[PDB]
Amino acid sequence: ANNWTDILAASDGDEWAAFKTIEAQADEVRAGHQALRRAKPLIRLWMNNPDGSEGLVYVGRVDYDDTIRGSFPFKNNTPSQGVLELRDDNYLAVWLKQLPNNPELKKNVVITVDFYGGKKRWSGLLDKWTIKSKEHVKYLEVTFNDDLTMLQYLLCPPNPALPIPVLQFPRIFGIAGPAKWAISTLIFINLFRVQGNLWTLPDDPFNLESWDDILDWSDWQCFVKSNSFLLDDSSVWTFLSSRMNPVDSIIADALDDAQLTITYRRVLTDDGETAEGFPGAHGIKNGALVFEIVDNSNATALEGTFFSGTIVDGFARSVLLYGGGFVEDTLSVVSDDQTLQPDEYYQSGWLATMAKMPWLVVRDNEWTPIESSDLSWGPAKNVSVIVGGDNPAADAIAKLIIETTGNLLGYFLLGGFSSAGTIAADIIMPFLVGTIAAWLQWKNTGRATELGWVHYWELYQQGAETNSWSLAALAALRGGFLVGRSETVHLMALHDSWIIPGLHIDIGQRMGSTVNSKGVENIVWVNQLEEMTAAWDNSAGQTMPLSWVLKAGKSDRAMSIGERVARLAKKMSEALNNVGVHIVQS
Amino acid sequence: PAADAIAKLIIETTGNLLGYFLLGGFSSAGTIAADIIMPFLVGTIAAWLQWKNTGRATELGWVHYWELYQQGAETNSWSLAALAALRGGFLVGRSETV
Amino acid sequence: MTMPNGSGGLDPGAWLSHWVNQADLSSLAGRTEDEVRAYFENLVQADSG
Repeated sequence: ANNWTDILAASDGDEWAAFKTIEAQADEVRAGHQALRRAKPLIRLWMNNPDGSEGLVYVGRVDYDDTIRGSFPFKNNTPSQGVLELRDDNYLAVWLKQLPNNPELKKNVVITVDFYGGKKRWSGLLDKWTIKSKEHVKYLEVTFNDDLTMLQYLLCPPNPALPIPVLQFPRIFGIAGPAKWAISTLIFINLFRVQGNLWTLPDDPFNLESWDDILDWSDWQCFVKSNSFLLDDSSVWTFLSSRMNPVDSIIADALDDAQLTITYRRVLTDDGETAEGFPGAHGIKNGALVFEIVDNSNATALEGTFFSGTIVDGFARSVLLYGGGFVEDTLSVVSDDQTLQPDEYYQSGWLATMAKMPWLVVRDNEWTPIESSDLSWGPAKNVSVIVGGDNPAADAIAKLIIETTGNLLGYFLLGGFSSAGTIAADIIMPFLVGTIAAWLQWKNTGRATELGWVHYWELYQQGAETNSWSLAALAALRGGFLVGRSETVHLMALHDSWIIPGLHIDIGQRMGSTVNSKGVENIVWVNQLEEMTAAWDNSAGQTMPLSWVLKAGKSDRAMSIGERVARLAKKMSEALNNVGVHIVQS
Repeated sequence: PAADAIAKLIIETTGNLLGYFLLGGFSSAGTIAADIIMPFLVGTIAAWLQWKNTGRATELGWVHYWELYQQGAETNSWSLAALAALRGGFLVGRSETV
Repeated sequence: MTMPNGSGGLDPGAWLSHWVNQADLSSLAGRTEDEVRAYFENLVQADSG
């Protein structure tokens, strides 16, 4: 804390000298920021232990200058593919090529790309490699899948705590609780099951006093860290249901509705990194993956967050207000905003964006450090949603057999079939399957008010789990209304802007952006960051330095046709699996 | 289907319930029943086949993708040929060279 | 798929509402053949028709 008087005294009463001192300090801080922004990435390949033990084993390092090209995207709750092109004379390229036919090696490889000294990390398993010939010149194009693909291969059986081919009761597994706790708990229960179900599950997995200290978790390749059921600060709850559904498909709707983010970190204990906050966090091996559900948007918080703003008065704080039945949520602006700044904003060397106080607004004008590719807005579509089908609470097959045959036998013993005088008691239940309270229709009053006289009427929505709406009516309706809403998406390319992706702003964290277009110069579009790709090309023909491209917000409308088809195909395949497993045998 | 086919769920459960009723099970809970709850356990008894490929695990190592659910071309045939269904399921995620 | 209210978002009258886990995950290992069989035998005995 060098005061102005102290600086002036050090400069011997010369105001110009003192201000030059201050300017030099500011210049050195700016230079440090620029060096951090322009630092080269650290690409390292690791392998499984050939003897079959735990802990990833260091294979080698690829130099950024020795790459041909690279592309690594970070996406919000979505798996992404990283691409790295090498010359075939490169030693790691040779190692990868010899890997398939090397009998002394395990076939799985992990890439870790570190930006800003490991603060930002892209880690993923090898997907494949290809030997490609450009004009008789051969190069190895290596494709990795980011570490969020493990949630596709993790699936939740109806009873994750019992053997699967023996008895899986009930028909579907349903867990309800605070959103972050329930998502993390589902992931942890499936991790426990797939690691072997060796020990007994306590009531709350994340109540660390319930787990014995003698237990060894070092063989686990994946961990989940979360707070306990009582200590979880998630304002909203969630109901997750599964019948052998993949975990990511189970949790996608809840993550979207609560605006939560899945963060994965591969703990390289060879680099000195440690982990804490989950069972067995002290004995984890090198390269073990850790998952954490975070609230980077802070939209559901009590104090709210920034949903809009203008370039002349900054952001505007709004809080969610829920209407009748909590299906509908609107925004009420905080007229007298008195939220305190985070304590992190008063710490030297801090650069991140706190969820409660977003700060990053990226302005586009005649002199702009970024380029804005496209900003697209689209209104909401359907005022009402219908979700349903059959209601098992009324016409389950067990009821249809037992209760109806008992009622028929009672009617028969009273003599109803001998003469019609007797009054029956529900002997026609099998005739009304799928008709009694089989649907839920909700009209979004806020959406209708926003849309007006001419609007699309209704949409039928089938959930990820086909027979869970009766368990959670409200969750089903909210998941249905997740589909046809107002959508804004903005594409930015940060060429030499002072913004440092990962450091200044992270995935899932709200930021504002402007577009230099007449009529919306003042407006700031506030979206939670959804994608950021770091790409480079070292080719002689076209040479692109390592550059970041951001995509803030998401929109099904402006999504490309190929991506739309792929997403639809994935959802259709998952729904087909769910229906096929819910088929009743003849 | 070998456990909860609709024919079983109707005929066998109706017969068991009628026998329990004639013994007097619903008059007083003393009688011991014989599978009158089969319709309550539809899709839960021996409904799955899980196989872990030990050779694949040995090839891959400590870090690997865990499991995958596979639906056959004929949706009601795994009970007829468990081994064929498991091999057809393992046809999917294998090492590939082209 | 989120319930803005608490546990009141669930439906107590649903078919499988008794089997929805909130924080009692130790009961998952208790869903074996014998316990489920006893529960459903009790229900069938309590059947009214």
